[PDB]
Amino acid sequence: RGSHMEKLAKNKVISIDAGRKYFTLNQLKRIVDKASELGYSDVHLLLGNDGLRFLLDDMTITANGKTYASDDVKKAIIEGTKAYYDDPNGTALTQAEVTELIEYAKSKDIGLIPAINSPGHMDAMLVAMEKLGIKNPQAHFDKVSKTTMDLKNEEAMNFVKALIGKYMDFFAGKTKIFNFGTDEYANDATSAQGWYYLKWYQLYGKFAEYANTLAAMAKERGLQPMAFNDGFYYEDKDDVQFDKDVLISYWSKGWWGYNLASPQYLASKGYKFLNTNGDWYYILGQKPEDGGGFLKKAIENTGKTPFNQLASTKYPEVDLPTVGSMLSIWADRPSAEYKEEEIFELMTAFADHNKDYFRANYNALREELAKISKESLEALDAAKTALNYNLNRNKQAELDTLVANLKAALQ
Ligand SMILES: CC(=O)N[C@H]1/C(=N/OC(=O)Nc2ccccc2)O[C@H](CO)[C@@H](O)[C@@H]1O
Repeated sequence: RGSHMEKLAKNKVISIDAGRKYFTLNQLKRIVDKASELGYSDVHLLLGNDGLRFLLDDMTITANGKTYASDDVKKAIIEGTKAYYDDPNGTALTQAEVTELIEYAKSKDIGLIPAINSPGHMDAMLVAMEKLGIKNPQAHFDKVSKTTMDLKNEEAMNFVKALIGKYMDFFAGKTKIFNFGTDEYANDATSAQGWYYLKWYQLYGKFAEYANTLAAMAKERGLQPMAFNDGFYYEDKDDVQFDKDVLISYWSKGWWGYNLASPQYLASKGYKFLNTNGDWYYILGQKPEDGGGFLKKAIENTGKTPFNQLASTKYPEVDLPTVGSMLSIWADRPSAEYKEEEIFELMTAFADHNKDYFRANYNALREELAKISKESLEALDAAKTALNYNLNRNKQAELDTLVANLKAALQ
């Protein structure tokens, strides 16, 4: 049970699935603002998750000894993403929009953590590849996957690695972490038994090297690699080795015949966790009747599930090292309406149940600071000096008073 300092140093992350579904820059700014207000440290933004919803200004890709022109890559990606879900609200964020988003979050002490999913959840990239002349990028098992790249297809792999590298190059120097996903390999084509299928066809070693290369690409570009736990040391076996520097976003140990590594086992291999507990999931539009991650359950679970409790473990009987925790908003059915206040209420309850971990609200202090002769310059200083930047969410009134004193002095 940490000191105030340890508690505040942990990441508090709100995750938004803008891979499946379009979110405007304004919508994401409002999320950033609300995250800042409630005391979160980061917004985790999925840009590639099924749909690919982010184009750089220059999308020229070099791979397979060949060159794929920027205009063609954009067109193919737009077609890929539209084939997955032609969202009426928009298709993809631009490079200027994400740059502005990052610079807005930074002004509020909020990090951005981008996620570009592969080799699963990459519907949009698969079709984009077909459009660029890359035949059969899809995994084939019980049927031809719509979500997952064939690991035997070197043409497709090289392209995707080049694509992901250009994304990484953009986020280099702008964000600390890059999440490359790897959750649910070929779920759609194996009845959600993808890992078993990879092991069956002796392609799991091939998955690992793919995962290890993305990890290496991230580190080389000065980005801390992150990935979902699913495909790491599946079934607690270690004949296939994984990069030990990946931050594991741990969400679940899986279900009958989806026998993921335990958090105990990954901690024994040296891993650090971002606690992305499935208990906190909310899928837009999910009703109580539907079961699963509906709003009332997620809200209840921010109460029942301790901040540090990794899925499948009881806290504190099992106490594993985490850098923080992440509450996740998903868009499984992307035509469900995004209701801002649902997300806000859920964000609020997670903060309200963990006040020791969340910062106080510094938006009014910032607003006041940017408003700035005699012994009245002496006063403005003594108020400036009395500012405390270390206050948690339990101490908002204390902060309000310090801000009130500084307002007084500036008048
Ligand atoms: C890492 C993660 O949360 N992956 C998927 C996800 N996986 O949740 C599962 O429980 N998936 C699952 C179901 C059956 C067998 C194996 C995995 O949940 C979110 C909400 O449904 C989806 O948006 C995600 O894409």
